[PDB]
Amino acid sequence: GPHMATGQDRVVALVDMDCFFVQVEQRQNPHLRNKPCAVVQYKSWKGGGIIAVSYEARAFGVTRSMWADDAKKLCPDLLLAQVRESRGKANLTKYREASVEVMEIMSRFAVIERASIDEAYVDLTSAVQERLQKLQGQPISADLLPSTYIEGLPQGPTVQKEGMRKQGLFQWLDSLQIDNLTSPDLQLTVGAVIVEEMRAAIERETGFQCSAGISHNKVLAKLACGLNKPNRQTLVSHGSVPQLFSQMPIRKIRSLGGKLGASVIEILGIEYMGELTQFTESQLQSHFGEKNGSWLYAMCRGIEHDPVKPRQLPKTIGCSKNFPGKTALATREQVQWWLLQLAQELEERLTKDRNDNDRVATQLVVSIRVQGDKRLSSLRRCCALTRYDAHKMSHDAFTVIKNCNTSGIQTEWSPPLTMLFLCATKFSAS
DNA sequence: ATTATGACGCT
DNA sequence: AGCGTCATA
Ligand SMILES: [Mn+2]
Ligand SMILES: [Mn+2]
Ligand SMILES: [Mn+2]
Repeated sequence: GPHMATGQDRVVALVDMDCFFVQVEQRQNPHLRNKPCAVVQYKSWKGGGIIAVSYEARAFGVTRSMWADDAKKLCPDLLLAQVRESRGKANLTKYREASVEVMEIMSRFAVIERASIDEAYVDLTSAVQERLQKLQGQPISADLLPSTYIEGLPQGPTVQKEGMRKQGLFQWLDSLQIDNLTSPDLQLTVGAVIVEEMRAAIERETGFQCSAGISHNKVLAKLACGLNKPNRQTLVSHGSVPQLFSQMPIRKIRSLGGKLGASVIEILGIEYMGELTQFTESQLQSHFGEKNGSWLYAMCRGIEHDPVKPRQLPKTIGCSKNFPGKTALATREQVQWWLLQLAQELEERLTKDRNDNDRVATQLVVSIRVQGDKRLSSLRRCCALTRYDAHKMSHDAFTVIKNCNTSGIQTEWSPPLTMLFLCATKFSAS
């Protein structure tokens, strides 16, 4: 009873940009605003590959990983912005720099964990305590939560969407006990007030809209964030978890979207997150391992302890290119030319990183894929990264992969390379 | 012929 | 270390 950990110790948010690369291009080019629009990479092959889609375009059924030629069949007036190409390859610098804009604003409110190019977790526990003390037991007005959904509400004894949101929010605020500074529901609510402020700052200062989730841990915050995209935020309380999870496919939870999630479904013969509660911790550990089993046992009850790491910067800087079909690299000079291209982009990004962030990478990882291999990577080798010099790095990368060439004579490369990848790792302060 | 990333876990 | 898994625009 009094000793059941309920995982309500923290307030955690996840802020995720809406259709992020599209918004970056729409800010740059006002003609793309409020239009069905997508961002594409390359063009020659089937119109290019779509990697981001505006919500207007999603209404036509356009998705990521769709060829633009096919997207145009669903949406003839679809507008397209192309990813920059430099040194023969897609270059994502504009989006990385836009990401930094957003991450630096979020960092003014709390220490953040950069989780992708367009999202970060925030531990708001401390900030909530201070806002609460400042609050002096004054109720939280609905006006402080103008874009917030309370998951699970309204419920019990209007056909418009904004009307429903307000009803739910009213029920939530009506039930709150603002008298108790240690009340988790209150703490989440104040967390949501801060995230409204955060999201307003991001939009004011960048032009970019985002969504967010507020809960007691990262997995619930991430899940919450997606519930009312775009341009809205969602509070998932501890109490909302049983109903929420009772019809939530297991694959929707972060980390369960792949083989593990499929094995949970197959081995246990269940479909929804909530169904996990009927297994003992030892039962889950027996099937999925000690760590996974303990994680599942707590997660299906709404509990997770994974901390928000204080890391705002990526800990690796990498450059990669596929060489699909018959563009696969079959000669030495080809392989060497592309290693140089990759190395030159890597040097440029590394040098900028050193100046901005007072650190130096010390290890170079070289990865290739060979024709026939289903795996993402066929081979990964490391060597020392001692100088930010593209020609040295590309020469070194070649040295480490030299022996993968099975051809008798050295001018040819066989079997042809379908992927090159250079990654700088192991940063030290400088 | 989705591609270009990036983090974390296992052994 | 090198490989595998999972994730995101
Ligand atoms: Mn996003
Ligand atoms: Mn995201
Ligand atoms: Mn996405």
